[PDB]
Amino acid sequence: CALDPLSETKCTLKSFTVEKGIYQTSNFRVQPTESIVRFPNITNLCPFGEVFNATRFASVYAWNRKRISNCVADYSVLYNSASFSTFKCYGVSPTKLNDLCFTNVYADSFVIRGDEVRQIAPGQTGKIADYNYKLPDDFTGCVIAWNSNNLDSKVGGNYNYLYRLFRKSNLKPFERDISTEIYQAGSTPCNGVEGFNCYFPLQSYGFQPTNGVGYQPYRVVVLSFELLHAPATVCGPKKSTNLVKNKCVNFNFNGLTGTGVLTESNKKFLPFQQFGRDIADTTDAVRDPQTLEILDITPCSFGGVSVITPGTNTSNQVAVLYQDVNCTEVYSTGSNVFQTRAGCLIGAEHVNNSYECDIPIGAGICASYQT
Amino acid sequence: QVQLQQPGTELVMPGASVKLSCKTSGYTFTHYWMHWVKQRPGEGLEWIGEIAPSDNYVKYNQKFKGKSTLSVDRSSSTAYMQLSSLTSEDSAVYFCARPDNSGYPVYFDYWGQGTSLTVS
Amino acid sequence: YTNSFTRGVYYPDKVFRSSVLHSTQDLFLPFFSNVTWFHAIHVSNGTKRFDNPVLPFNDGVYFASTEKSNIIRGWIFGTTLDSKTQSLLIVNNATNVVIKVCEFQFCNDPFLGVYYHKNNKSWMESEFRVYSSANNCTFEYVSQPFLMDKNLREFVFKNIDGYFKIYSKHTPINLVRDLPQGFSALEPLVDLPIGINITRFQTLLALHRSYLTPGDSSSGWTAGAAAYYVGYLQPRTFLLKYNENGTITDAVD
Amino acid sequence: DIVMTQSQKFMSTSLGDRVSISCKASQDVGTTVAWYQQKPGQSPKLLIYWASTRHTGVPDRFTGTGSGTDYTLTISSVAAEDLALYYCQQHYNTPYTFGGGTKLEI
Amino acid sequence: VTKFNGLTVLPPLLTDEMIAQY
Ligand SMILES: *[C@@H]1O[C@H](CO)[C@@H](O)[C@H](O)[C@H]1NC(C)=O
Ligand SMILES: *[C@@H]1O[C@H](CO)[C@@H](O)[C@H](O)[C@H]1NC(C)=O
Ligand SMILES: *[C@@H]1O[C@H](CO)[C@@H](O)[C@H](O)[C@H]1NC(C)=O
Ligand SMILES: *[C@@H]1O[C@H](CO)[C@@H](O)[C@H](O)[C@H]1NC(C)=O
Ligand SMILES: *[C@@H]1O[C@H](CO)[C@@H](O)[C@H](O)[C@H]1NC(C)=O
Ligand SMILES: *[C@@H]1O[C@H](CO)[C@@H](O)[C@H](O)[C@H]1NC(C)=O
Ligand SMILES: *[C@@H]1O[C@H](CO)[C@@H](O)[C@H](O)[C@H]1NC(C)=O
Ligand SMILES: *[C@@H]1O[C@H](CO)[C@@H](O)[C@H](O)[C@H]1NC(C)=O
Ligand SMILES: *[C@@H]1O[C@H](CO)[C@@H](O)[C@H](O)[C@H]1NC(C)=O
Ligand SMILES: *[C@@H]1O[C@H](CO)[C@@H](O)[C@H](O)[C@H]1NC(C)=O
Repeated sequence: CALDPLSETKCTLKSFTVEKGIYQTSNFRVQPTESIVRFPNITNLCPFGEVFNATRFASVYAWNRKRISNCVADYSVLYNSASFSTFKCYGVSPTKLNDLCFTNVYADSFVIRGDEVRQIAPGQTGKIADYNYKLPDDFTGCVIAWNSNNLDSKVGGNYNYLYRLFRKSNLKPFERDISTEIYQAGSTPCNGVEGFNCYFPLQSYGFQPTNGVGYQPYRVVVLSFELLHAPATVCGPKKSTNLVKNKCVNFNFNGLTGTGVLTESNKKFLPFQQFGRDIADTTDAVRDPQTLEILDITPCSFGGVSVITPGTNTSNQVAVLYQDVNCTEVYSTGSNVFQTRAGCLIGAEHVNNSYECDIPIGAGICASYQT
Repeated sequence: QVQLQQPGTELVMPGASVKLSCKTSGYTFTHYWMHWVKQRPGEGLEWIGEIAPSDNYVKYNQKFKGKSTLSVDRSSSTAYMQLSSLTSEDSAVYFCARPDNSGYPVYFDYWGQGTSLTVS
Repeated sequence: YTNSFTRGVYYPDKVFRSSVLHSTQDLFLPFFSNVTWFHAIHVSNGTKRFDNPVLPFNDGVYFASTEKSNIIRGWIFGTTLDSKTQSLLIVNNATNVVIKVCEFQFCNDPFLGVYYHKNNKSWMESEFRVYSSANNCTFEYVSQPFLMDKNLREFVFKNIDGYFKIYSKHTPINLVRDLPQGFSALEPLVDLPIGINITRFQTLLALHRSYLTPGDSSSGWTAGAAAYYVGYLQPRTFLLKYNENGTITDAVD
Repeated sequence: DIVMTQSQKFMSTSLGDRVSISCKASQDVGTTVAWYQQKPGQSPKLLIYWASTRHTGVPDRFTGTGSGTDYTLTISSVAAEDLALYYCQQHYNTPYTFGGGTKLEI
Repeated sequence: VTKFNGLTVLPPLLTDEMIAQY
């Protein structure tokens, strides 16, 4: 059957002597060459420069919380950067963050020493965890810590940052305690002054360059990923591929997910409108999100092979008719390619002289076997 | 309970390729990475690399780059590590490890049963 | 009160259609349906008559205004109008529109204080008196102010699948009391992923410095143009007519 | 990269006595040192993951001490189950390096 | 007197100019 078009005709009719006529043997479908995905420009970038190298950081007890939303966050780019010494993501992988979407994310910027880096993690008990900042056990997020010895350590000593040595009760997860009330460790009530049983809860950090790496200051930013069963305000940047025209390709224009050959079009969309439609509720035009140009979508060419044969008693050569398909845009091509309204038939050579109709083709064109 | 099951007693011929399996159960596979550790009696224990499930990010130790290929299957929660061009030096026991966090640093809170690879 | 003759129709979707009649079923303001017409503030004697009712927000609300002094300043949206539940605010001021979705403890009669600068010969807001405090603030949005700049400003407010969609349209008119007869489709303005269910809404009014005086008569400001129309959207079927350019020329209820 | 060196490979201790296992660090790794125990034909088990905080399940007998570049694994009383192979691991940064191992014996 | 989704429309054998000749 697959040897040659005459053999395909023989197989379709299930005979060995096919008579003069036209026989639709199979369908010619043009497969998509490639796939293209286009998405709008990254706009309103998140202010991650602050959580990277802000001029100052808050103390761990009064940890600063920053709301990040309505922007595009490149968590993968954050992971690639080697400035961060510690990049722990207990909830989910850092690389999946770029693909994933969250309705809101918060950054917790605070300064703790290297030895206290462990205390900020699920499943961990410590003085910083108990009285300064606590993490939920089921919390999904990334803990980012990098060395801040040059920034937050001085020869005289950096005592600006404060941490709470003790408190009446352990701090709840994601609870910020800035209270300066003097702690009471005895039955005698505190009177707001230092006493034998009364000690100030906050303690000044000891930061010096000569101190060990664990004692050396570190700036820690904690990213919290939260879903409220609501559409995601912040998401990772979406991949964009260069647009290709006049080639049947798979296209994804902000979720159209269609297949067709794209063409520049003269129809004028309304500025808010994105993708057009025809009468029969089928997509017919789309606007490129990157550049506001309107692209028509005609589908990939298809038709019927429709072998043109004379009687096998007379000849063994045939002509292949590719209906509604022009061969230039797309038996192998290059052998007396003739194009008519019904299609672009292959294997028969056009003649201006007109005779009686023998094999119908379409639009007044009739094929025949003649010298 | 968290379990990381490995077949063990692997037997291969030099120059071939082996696909060591680390079956995991009792814990969510997607929320954590996967690490492999090689154990030679004369070289002790050495970390091989890290693979992120449902991700294309792969990191190999410089010594074991190319020698070991990390593969992950989301279905059935199985982790694979392919060793190509096996020599006599590759004859060792390989441990799959469950990281405490999907990232770095990590201290390998949990470990697998281990496959004893022999190259003969 | 005042019939809305073929008004309140917005583009249902961002789809482009040319020279076709599209029958869509969506929340619409029914044709020839009376819409309540409110006098927000009336000054006689000079006595100030203040009336800013909190109308229930059911399905969609067709809001229109015919104020040339821009006395109307914004909107309130909240299911309880209390700090217990989150509420939506749309505030228009000189630089930009202020949109804030947060738990708001509103005042009894929210308004905006605005004063006149003799040196600059211009009016700028003095103080903001709308909410006592804001807690659990979630969504904040800023855009170029649209309500500013004898003309009819039609706004349709919808909250479907957690999306607060606002449509706008500005048309100069020659009518005074009633909505002019004639059709103009409402283009989308911005879509908000608010995700809060709301049942009540109220309108912001900017109050001049003279109105804030304790005297019952305010001779420095006039609020006679403070008239806004309100209609309620209902589920309906409409036959929308798209012209060649892509706009809605005519519609059938 | 950072290398872990356990100086002594095979060492002897009697049952019930207090013993200390030494691990050396080439660079100051703060307190990021982990210890594991491996019985013959058994998977390694985490004992003390940072410098002093013991893993879940492990007895109070294992106590991790040390800071800076010197780190010590101490066992208050040596049991028959404690006669195994022990490793020290640094988690300062990638790549990860373990110790040379140390086996307890009588 | 006054569509590609798997459908096709075949041109008539006799074109409208040609039936005019008949
Ligand atoms: C560090 O700050 C500089 C300028 O302040 C800028 O490159 C950026 O905000 C920070 N660096 C990175 C890699 O983000
Ligand atoms: C997107 O970026 C390209 C970069 O050249 C620019 O030409 C185009 O105008 C931008 N479009 C929008 C909508 O920002
Ligand atoms: C082939 O077609 C038929 C088949 O018998 C007959 O006319 C003859 O044998 C051959 N030649 C022509 C011109 O038809
Ligand atoms: C496509 O087909 C039309 C008629 O079907 C023809 O005029 C045109 O030349 C063809 N395209 C090319 C590139 O030849
Ligand atoms: C048919 O006539 C056209 C006239 O333009 C000519 O170009 C073509 O070569 C002719 N073909 C044949 C087969 O005579
Ligand atoms: C006018 O408004 C009233 C509400 O008072 C309503 O009952 C009536 O149906 C509306 N239309 C007409 C034609 O009265
Ligand atoms: C207008 O609102 C913006 C909102 O950010 C504010 O920054 C600005 O000061 C306001 N201006 C006046 C005159 O109220
Ligand atoms: C704040 O709003 C969120 C919105 O979902 C809600 O879940 C939460 O309970 C509210 N209260 C807080 C965070 O104290
Ligand atoms: C509004 O939405 C919240 C979200 O869970 C729901 O709990 C509440 O019952 C809703 N209120 C009404 C009146 O439907
Ligand atoms: C709108 O349509 C009219 C004719 O109906 C046409 O003259 C005009 O150019 C069109 N405007 C645009 C922007 O397409």
